[PDB]
Amino acid sequence: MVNPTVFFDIAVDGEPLGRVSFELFADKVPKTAENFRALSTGEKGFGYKGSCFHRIIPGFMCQGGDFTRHNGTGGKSIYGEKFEDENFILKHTGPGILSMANAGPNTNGSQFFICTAKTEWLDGKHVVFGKVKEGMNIVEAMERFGSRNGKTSKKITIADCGQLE
Ligand SMILES: NC(=O)C1CCCCC1
Repeated sequence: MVNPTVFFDIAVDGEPLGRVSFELFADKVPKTAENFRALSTGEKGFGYKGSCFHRIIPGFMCQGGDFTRHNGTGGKSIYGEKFEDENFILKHTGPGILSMANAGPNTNGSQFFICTAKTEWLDGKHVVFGKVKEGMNIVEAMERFGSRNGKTSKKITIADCGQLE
């Protein structure tokens, strides 16, 4: 029926900041949207709750989802360690776009990023699968703890997450 909505409750050094919610585009990328949905509810017995945004670059993006190595080298999908690029129907049009991190063709896992600018050079290379719905102000707040090389000045965590609606 209706595209799912998920939330993240963000904290900064363990202090609550606020909530970001996302629309996931199951109508266009059902397999990639499902992966992110189920990681967010934790229903397969693993997922995003307690993980961090390990790399944040102001004027670029906030990246997270590495719940096995905590640093951009780990993570796994609900389909296996890696899965294929589903399609590239949606493009990186500006701030708020949710897209899959990868290390080569057909290597999607659990890592994702939230754009904070237009990143058109990733079109056709990273699968876009959602967008921030509410709390873009919380994303901009998070983004101020990043740096040019992406190291964060305070620890940015998903204190809680799950499905709304
Ligand atoms: N190689 C990657 O997955 C990165 C692409 C640029 C945005 C952060 C994820």
